[PDB]
Amino acid sequence: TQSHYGQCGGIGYSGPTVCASGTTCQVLNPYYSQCL
Repeated sequence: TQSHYGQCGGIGYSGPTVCASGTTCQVLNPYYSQCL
């Protein structure tokens, strides 16, 4: 899981991607996705 303002995705990223309830995953760019 990931908490708010948490990088849930993004190239080079190697971690969980499920945003904590209440937030969703927003792909900022092809190398970063923050949960907001």
